[PDB]
Amino acid sequence: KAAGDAEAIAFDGRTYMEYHNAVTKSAEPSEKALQSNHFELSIKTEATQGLILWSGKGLERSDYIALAIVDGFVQMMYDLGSKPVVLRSTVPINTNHWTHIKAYRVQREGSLQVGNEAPITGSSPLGATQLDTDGALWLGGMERLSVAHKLPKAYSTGFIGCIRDVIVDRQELHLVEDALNNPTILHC
Ligand SMILES: [Ca+2]
Repeated sequence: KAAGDAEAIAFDGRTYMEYHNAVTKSAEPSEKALQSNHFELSIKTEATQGLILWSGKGLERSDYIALAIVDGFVQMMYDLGSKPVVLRSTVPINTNHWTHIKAYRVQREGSLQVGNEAPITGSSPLGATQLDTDGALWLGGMERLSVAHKLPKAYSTGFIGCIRDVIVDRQELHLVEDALNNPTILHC
């Protein structure tokens, strides 16, 4: 919890924070064509289903990369415009112990490592290599859930648990201060 070194934020199932890719070298409107994505974070949970993170514009047509707990295991999913790929971890996540997650994508190639497992790798189908996004990022849940009807129920399920030390594209997130949607703040 935010009361001893690492500030850990609690998520109650309705909690979700919006952030914007506000840190650089990791104008006006338009979009971004990202070659890569890098996510690192630690979570603590008893949940067997839940959306951890969603990066993308959040429209039905939009590209996305997301982390979710699906049937007790963290998985990464992304669709860059040539259909999605899923990378599924082998580490039970719902132990209620702080667990590290490292997930990244370079063009079509993805990697997911929970704890000390051998990284799970895979690639989205040949074609698109860039994630077209406005830079929006949601943690613990999502505003626009309709863009989850095409996915496992976990993606429409708010995360219940705690999160700390979130690093997005080489920048440590200030979970409380960086949040843009005035969420209800609770510590772990
Ligand atoms: Ca794309």
